[PDB]
Amino acid sequence: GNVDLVFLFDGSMSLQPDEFQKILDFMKDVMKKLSNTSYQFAAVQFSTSYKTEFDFSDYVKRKDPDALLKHVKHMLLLTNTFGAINYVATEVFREELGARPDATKVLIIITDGEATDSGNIDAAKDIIRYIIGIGKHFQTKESQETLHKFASKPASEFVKILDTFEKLKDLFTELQKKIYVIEG
Ligand SMILES: CCOc1ccccc1Sc1ccc(-c2ccnc(N3CCN(C(C)=O)CC3)c2)cc1[N+](=O)[O-]
Repeated sequence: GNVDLVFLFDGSMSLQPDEFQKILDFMKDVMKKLSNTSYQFAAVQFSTSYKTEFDFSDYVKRKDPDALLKHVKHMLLLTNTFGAINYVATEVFREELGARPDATKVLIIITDGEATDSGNIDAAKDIIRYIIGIGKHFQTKESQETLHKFASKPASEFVKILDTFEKLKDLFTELQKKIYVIEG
């Protein structure tokens, strides 16, 4: 069937210009590889607040990944992960914004630090959630574990820990090995 995938990327002040850019290039490569398929995308940047850089309707009309993420401004603030997810589940996955009712909802969270807010993400339970933690802020095992509550289970499947942003390329190569033409 169809798949509606949302990219929820970290825009905190911790992120260096080049690192932020590498997070955007990664998203584009994923989109480019899965173009002309039954996939539709939307990207949301989060820091203290949130902003939908482009929604499903925008993707359908434009398609070009580079153009959809050309006017992104690095927020350089905090990391309110909880509120961001909630925002995605109640303000992004909507028919008014090109979301398809039949589509399988997917969310790919990309962050470089522990959340600075608290709460719960119950509003997104019905969403398949992946999370990538990057950088030295996830040096200890305890810091990495804090991301488990945002991703689906098991953690070994929905939680990826990258020690450097350069490893995003390794992730993209590992991700492609899972691409298949399946009809039945
Ligand atoms: C290759 C393993 O990579 C990771 C491991 C843990 C956390 C994040 C990542 S990156 C990661 C992992 C998976 C996906 C991805 C892309 C398209 N579809 C799916 N599924 C959702 C719908 N499912 C259905 C149809 O039931 C099948 C799988 C997933 C994208 C990323 N990413 O872009 O970033």
